[PDB]
Amino acid sequence: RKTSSLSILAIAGVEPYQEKPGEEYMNEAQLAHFRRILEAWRNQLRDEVDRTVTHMQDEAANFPDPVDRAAQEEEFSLELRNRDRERKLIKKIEKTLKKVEDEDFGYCESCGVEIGIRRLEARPTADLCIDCKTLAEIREKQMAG
Ligand SMILES: [Zn+2]
Repeated sequence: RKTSSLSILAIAGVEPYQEKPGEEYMNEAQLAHFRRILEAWRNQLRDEVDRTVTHMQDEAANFPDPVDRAAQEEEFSLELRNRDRERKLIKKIEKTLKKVEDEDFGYCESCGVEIGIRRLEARPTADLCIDCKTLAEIREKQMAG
């Protein structure tokens, strides 16, 4: 959804959180907010995966013209790859929803630091503060290659 604020908040019927003066970070009202966002996002992804699978099955049923056989296969692979990515995202959201249920949502998993509210509104599935997240990515390239 073409919105300045991630189509994610759009995906959910959510409006950017109006943080009050002295509110503690992840209080009941705040996590209820992010729980809703995560759930809405997850449900949307699930519907996309279903539509994809259905399209893929329609493709398996309808035979293309010799000319469009390479084009169908190309698009089919894209659907497949994409589909599998969404399933991963959905599992991540589910994991995040348990952090909410467990009241352990909103902080960096490496260092105890709180992850931004606006940052969580961008990727509510965030596991690391930007620093630890980045450092991890760097270690990756080095411990790997
Ligand atoms: Zn950290």
